[PDB]
Amino acid sequence: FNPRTDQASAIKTKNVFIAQNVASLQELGGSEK
Amino acid sequence: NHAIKLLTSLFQDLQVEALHKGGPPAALSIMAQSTSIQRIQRLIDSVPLMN
Repeated sequence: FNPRTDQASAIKTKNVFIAQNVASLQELGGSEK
Repeated sequence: NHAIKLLTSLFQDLQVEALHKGGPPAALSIMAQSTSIQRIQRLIDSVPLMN
């Protein structure tokens, strides 16, 4: 996994999580669905 | 630096195009509308890109 970018660390983690979800959606082509 | 940034942007649009993994090289014109793949194809044809 590539991050591809302590109080803001959680935000970064959330950002990473968000990006991952978006990526998965695109992989699934769920956007079109 | 500028060339690297432009390459990044073009390849990222090529990925937006090959959603779920889915011609001649792009002509050198502002109105030369082509597939994102053809644009990258032109760059690869012009200069060994990875090398």
